[PDB]
Amino acid sequence: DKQGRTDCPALPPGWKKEEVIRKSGLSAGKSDVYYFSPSGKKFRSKPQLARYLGNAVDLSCFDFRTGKMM
DNA sequence: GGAATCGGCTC
DNA sequence: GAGCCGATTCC
Ligand SMILES: [Mn+2]
Ligand SMILES: [Mn+2]
Repeated sequence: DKQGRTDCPALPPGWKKEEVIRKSGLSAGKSDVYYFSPSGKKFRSKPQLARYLGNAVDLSCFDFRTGKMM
């Protein structure tokens, strides 16, 4: 029941991110990453989460595709 | 009317 | 060609 979502290791504690893989269509392989803020607002793509953080944190070394920090 | 998912357009 | 954003449909 509870899964697919994961906590953010580098971003402030509480941030959750999910990864859905397009299961419909033969072109299977396309996947999208979604991020949820502590307020409950839903976002899609790094550009959306980055705008939410504003200039408080740098996600340059943060790869949303996988959700890891370099 | 809005939200989610899927499709289309541009570089 | 792929990725991201927007539109359409149902309740
Ligand atoms: Mn034309
Ligand atoms: Mn019309």
